[PDB]
Amino acid sequence: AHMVPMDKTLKEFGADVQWDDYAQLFTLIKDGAYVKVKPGAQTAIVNGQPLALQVPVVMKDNKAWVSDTFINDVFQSGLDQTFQVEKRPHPLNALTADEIKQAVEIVKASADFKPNTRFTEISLLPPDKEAVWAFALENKPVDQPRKADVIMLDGKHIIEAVVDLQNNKLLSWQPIKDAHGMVLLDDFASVQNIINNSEEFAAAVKKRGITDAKKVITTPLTVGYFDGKDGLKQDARLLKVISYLDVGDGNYWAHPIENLVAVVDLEQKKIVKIEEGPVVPVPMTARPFDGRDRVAPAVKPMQIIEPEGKNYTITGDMIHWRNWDFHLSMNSRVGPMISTVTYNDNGTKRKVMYEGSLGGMIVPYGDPDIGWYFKAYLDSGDYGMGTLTSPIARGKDAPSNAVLLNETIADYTGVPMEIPRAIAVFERYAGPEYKHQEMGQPNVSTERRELVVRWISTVGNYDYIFDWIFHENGTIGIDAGATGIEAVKGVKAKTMHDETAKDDTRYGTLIDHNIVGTTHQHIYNFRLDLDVDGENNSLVAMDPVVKPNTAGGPRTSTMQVNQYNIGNEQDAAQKFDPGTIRLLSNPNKENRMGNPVSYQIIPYAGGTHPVAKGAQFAPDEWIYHRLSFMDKQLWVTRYHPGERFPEGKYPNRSTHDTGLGQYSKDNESLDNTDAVVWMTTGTTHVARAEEWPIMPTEWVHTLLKPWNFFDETPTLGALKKDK
Amino acid sequence: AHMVPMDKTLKEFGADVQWDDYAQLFTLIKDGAYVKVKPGAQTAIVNGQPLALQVPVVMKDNKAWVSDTFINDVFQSGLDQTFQVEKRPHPLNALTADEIKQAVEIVKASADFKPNTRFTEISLLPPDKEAVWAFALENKPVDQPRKADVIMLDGKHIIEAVVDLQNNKLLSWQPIKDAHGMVLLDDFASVQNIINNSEEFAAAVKKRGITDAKKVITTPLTVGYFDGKDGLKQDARLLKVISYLDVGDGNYWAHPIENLVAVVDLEQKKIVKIEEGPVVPVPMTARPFDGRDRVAPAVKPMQIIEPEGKNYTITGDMIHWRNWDFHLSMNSRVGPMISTVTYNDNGTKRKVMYEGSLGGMIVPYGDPDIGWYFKAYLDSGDYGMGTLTSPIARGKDAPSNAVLLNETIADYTGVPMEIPRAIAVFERYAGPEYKHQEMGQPNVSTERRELVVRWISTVGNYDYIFDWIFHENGTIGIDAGATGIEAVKGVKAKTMHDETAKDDTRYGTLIDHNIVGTTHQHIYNFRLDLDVDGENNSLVAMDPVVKPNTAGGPRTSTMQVNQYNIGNEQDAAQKFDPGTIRLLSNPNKENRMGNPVSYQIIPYAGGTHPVAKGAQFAPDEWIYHRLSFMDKQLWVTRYHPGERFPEGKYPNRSTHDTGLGQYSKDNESLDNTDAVVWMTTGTTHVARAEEWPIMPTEWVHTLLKPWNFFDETPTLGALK
Ligand SMILES: [Ca+2]
Ligand SMILES: [Ca+2]
Ligand SMILES: [Ca+2]
Ligand SMILES: [Ca+2]
Ligand SMILES: [Cu+2]
Ligand SMILES: [Cu+2]
Repeated sequence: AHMVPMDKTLKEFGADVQWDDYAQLFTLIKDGAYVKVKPGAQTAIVNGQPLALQVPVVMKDNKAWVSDTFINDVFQSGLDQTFQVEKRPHPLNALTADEIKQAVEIVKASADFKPNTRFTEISLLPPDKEAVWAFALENKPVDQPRKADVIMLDGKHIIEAVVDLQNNKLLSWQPIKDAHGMVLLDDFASVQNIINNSEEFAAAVKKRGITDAKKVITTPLTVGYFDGKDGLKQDARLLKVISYLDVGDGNYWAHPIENLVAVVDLEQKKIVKIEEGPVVPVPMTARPFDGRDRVAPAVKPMQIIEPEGKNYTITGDMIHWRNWDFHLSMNSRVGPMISTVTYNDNGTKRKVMYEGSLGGMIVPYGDPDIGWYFKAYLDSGDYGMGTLTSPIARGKDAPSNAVLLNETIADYTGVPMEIPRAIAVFERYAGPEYKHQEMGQPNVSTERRELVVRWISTVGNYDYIFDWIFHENGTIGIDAGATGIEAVKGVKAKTMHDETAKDDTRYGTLIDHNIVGTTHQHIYNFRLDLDVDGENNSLVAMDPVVKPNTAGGPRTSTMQVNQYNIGNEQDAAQKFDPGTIRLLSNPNKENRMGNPVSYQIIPYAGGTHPVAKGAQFAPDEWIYHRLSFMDKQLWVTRYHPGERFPEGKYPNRSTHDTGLGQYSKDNESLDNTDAVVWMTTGTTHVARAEEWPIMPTEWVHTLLKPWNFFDETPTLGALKKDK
Repeated sequence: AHMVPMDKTLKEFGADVQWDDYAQLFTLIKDGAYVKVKPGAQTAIVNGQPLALQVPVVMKDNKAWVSDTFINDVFQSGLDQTFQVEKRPHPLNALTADEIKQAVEIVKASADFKPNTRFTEISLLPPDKEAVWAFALENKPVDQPRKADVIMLDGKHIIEAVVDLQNNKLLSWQPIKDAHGMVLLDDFASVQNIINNSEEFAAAVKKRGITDAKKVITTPLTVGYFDGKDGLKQDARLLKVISYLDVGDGNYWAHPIENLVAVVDLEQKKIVKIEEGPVVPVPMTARPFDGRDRVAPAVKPMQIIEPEGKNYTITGDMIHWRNWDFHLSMNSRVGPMISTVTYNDNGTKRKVMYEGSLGGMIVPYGDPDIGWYFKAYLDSGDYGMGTLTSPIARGKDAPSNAVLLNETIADYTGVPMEIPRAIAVFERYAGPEYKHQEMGQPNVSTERRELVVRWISTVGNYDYIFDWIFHENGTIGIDAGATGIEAVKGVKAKTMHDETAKDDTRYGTLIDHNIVGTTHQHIYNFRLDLDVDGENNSLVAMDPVVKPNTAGGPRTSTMQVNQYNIGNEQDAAQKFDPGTIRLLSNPNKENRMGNPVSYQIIPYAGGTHPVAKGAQFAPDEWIYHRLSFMDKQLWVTRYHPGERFPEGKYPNRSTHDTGLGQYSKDNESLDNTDAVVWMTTGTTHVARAEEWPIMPTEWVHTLLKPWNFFDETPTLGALK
């Protein structure tokens, strides 16, 4: 019959609720809805529009009371225009929960299916590029059935199946010989149980001082490939296990049990080997990072509000914002995928990017000791960054004016998993777009607005933030932030004055008593299928050079440019000099001045940590051999549908380069053809006490800028006069 | 009794007025005050606190009326705690209007003061550093009279005088032999006037297609020093003049009169030579940048509000924000100066920076032609960037939650000039400060806030934005943005398919029909007197290196660090490799772990245009020779009171390097001494059509980060 307590309900729904005692007004904020309501009023204001309420908000014992329908009447009203319904479904839409369940039903109906099989990935198998661009630009329907890619792990084997969701049938079943599978979430539990039951393992720990071996936390690491020097069989499904002590401070990462490595056979569910080094006492001091021993400082409120709704519209997975149109989807391996990106140039939708996403990433360490030598995280390839998405903490992880999207992926058992607040979309003020204060004249200034698409992924101890930034003037930015807890080594020195300090700090800084933050790099690779105003592009180099003055006058030198085409994949794989210009041009289309329409590629646009010049490894290192993507900053390959991971499709225990090394090996011509740009960027992380116990976010920036793509400043506005 | 109209009055006072008809409420915003008032209410809210009103707000014909005392009662109530009164003045407070007038009076009383003398600079002559740190850190009064540095231009002669403001006396009068003075504001008008009154000039312009020479706009440029190869005499006060045609589009910069240079003698006020090249037709197409020909698309509103006031307090020129405390003052040559910067580490204020400011900057061009070969702007040095500050456009140039400060400097006649909205102070959200989402646990996230101090200066065609950014965790950022109108060359080519195209674009891109944006560099230099937890510091290098594994096991290599001290100024002057680490350390003080407290210096933290790897000049170039600061990214010198400018005190037609080249020439020891860091950073600007007719803002970033300065994450908070 009833009504419900307002603050309980709203808080539960996820709306921010402000009560203004003086104005006697409630301000309710949820994603795209900015609502104003006064107790007793018969109307409420939603994004500047009046909404008739059946039942006014009722005030009581300082308790406001609302109808049980309030949320639907207000929030689901139709006055919030942020989200729109798609009438013609986009060909790249991810698999829906229904489609995921269907695909699992089809493979499970297969004669070859075993009960123990896990799903490493379930993803759309997309139509050909040409059909997708015709849909996006000419509204030409794709007359191809929806197919899924089903990748499973059967013990230690990988099988690849293709299913037709239209016709409900298995189109292919194929075991992939040689390949090892990525780590699955149940492996985390599995490893922990194996250690739990191990007799031998308890013995070892007891010897390093741990009484209660039940307080020991494990973490699974992939083993890499050392050509047998690690003394491990290539055949088996193995994982290395590092351990920490739980001291109850909420941070087991601060209590390493150094020089103790267990090797586990996952098919056999047993510890195959226990590598032990010298006994180093476990750092026991409590180091919570959650504020339990701290006083939080008082900070006055700051709110970012959009009282009339947002400048963007989301129809299905498509986002419209000013001149940009793009499609946003989610993948369990690499997270977000940005597709069919166009820029509306005075009425003409011009192609910019067919598809862009994280390619892959690596975090390699530089310490040679037993618990470290093999340590290198391939976060997306080995662990599934999409799967480990971290829900955005409203107002902290994203500003108060963001809209948060839920996304659906399949878990490892083939059941659809909805990730709440998976992606954040928000507009932000970014200084003046342009300005010119002509002496004695009125000022000319316009504000700059940026549209940010933010996604966070947490792999173990470390948290990564990725921002895709759309600038109104045609620029596209891609930023990567890193925060979280450092991977530390237990050491005997307390201070730099101790006898073991110099040996203890050879591979990292002493950041706490008995704790060293081992030196390592963060290397990110982005796969960008740019189609600059069409598919057929060319790679052009423009090197600023000082040349002799040959024209007379007092000057001895001039500033000139060395311009040349880069014709094949081998010449296009290179180190990036930020003093130079690299363009992807369309040789077939020119701007008003007769210059080829282009985009400028900037893999290194800055960062807050020392930059990674290349891989910090000798060239005889296996990791170095297996992952060539790490050492060059710019790669341009010819478009081939299945070439998508810099590190290769199955990097677990790979023995050679099946990634970028392979894609550029055949050295195809890049002359006026469909090219794919790969940008590698990263840092060299040398630690300091300021990053302990938790690391302040550190950022790296990359950029794509229009270069003679337009005929003039793109943000000047519509032409009032002529044609 | 009688009222005034709210909107008129409030808008006149600079407050943003918002009426909400649904709530029947007015929201009034002005800098630090966020006010809410209902018509007919007996009280109002100022930054979350109630205030009793003498007279309520009255609603007329849907016209509100306020008492005559409303602003003062509301805005000056004391509930807005943003600005506090300074009872004991900081010793670096800039000269007041009164002090400026007193200083001019004292030099004017001298028999040596010639009647048409102009002032290039009138600035505080500060006490010793030691006295100034004792004030800030122990409230020890500086008992030294306020003194001013008075620099005058007598004809083409420079004179430096020092005045004692308390005793009202001239302490020194020093003619400066050989120095040339900077360009003054009246120089812009002389030049225009001289050109317009010249017969010969008009004749020359007629030649180039111009009938009415009244439509010619000039711009003054310094000529540099070519050891007589430009055919100009060193004694003389010369300026070169470039011309544009006014076609009434409000953009004379888009209409160059190429290959015509007039050399003007300012003492004699006469064209001393007209240099002409080939006739190139003037680009006539209208290219306004002001929107007169455009219609902008509709945008929904976005507002940033701080309803309870700001987290910072401004007491006199001192800013208190979270753990930071610093002093802010204005200089006519370099603009803002940030001083006595301390970090309150759990109740102990620790020294970070005695003083920081723009040192100097330069915009040199790469074309050898008649109208370009000598072209190089030393904006602060030759023109005075503080003097040319551009008032911030509220809500556009700075966000809507900023506080805008007015600043006073002397103009070139010795009269105080107040610059309205000279500086913006604003807090901004900058993503999560840190985060850790432990699998199966509650998330740990904190918001990052940045305090920005923004200043804008416009010199000729180009506009510069400088941001000094304070992070809660101890990091300091310095960002430099560039926007405005590019300096273009008129050419015959319309498109790249024209015969002249190849020759026309040898030195710059064709960005419009008959217009080439000449290649040039933007080079900024910052002077930072860091005092890392005390004055006696050392420069330490930490180079990440790959070394063979000698520990055994399967790895062939390891990641190690090559660490060494850099002991003298010649060794400290270097190119910056962003893959390396450079620290200013206090060898005398260590953190909890036994590491020397330090600050990491990063001259290149990124940018949106290609980087300047050094000067894009041969080393035999005169400009190269005169300005050493341009080619190295990091300089560390021993602290000396008068070493302030990278380009030298008097760079107009200097014959040698009197800046950083000179300061580091004596090669002093940098071992456990008071050091000064200088950071050079910049870009190489190659143009494109997207920057024409107006250039979207491009930015460069620099950073200073604590490195073992603290014992742990500085933003965790105080231990319970
Ligand atoms: Ca392409
Ligand atoms: Ca290939
Ligand atoms: Ca110093
Ligand atoms: Ca010196
Ligand atoms: Cu790291
Ligand atoms: Cu420029």
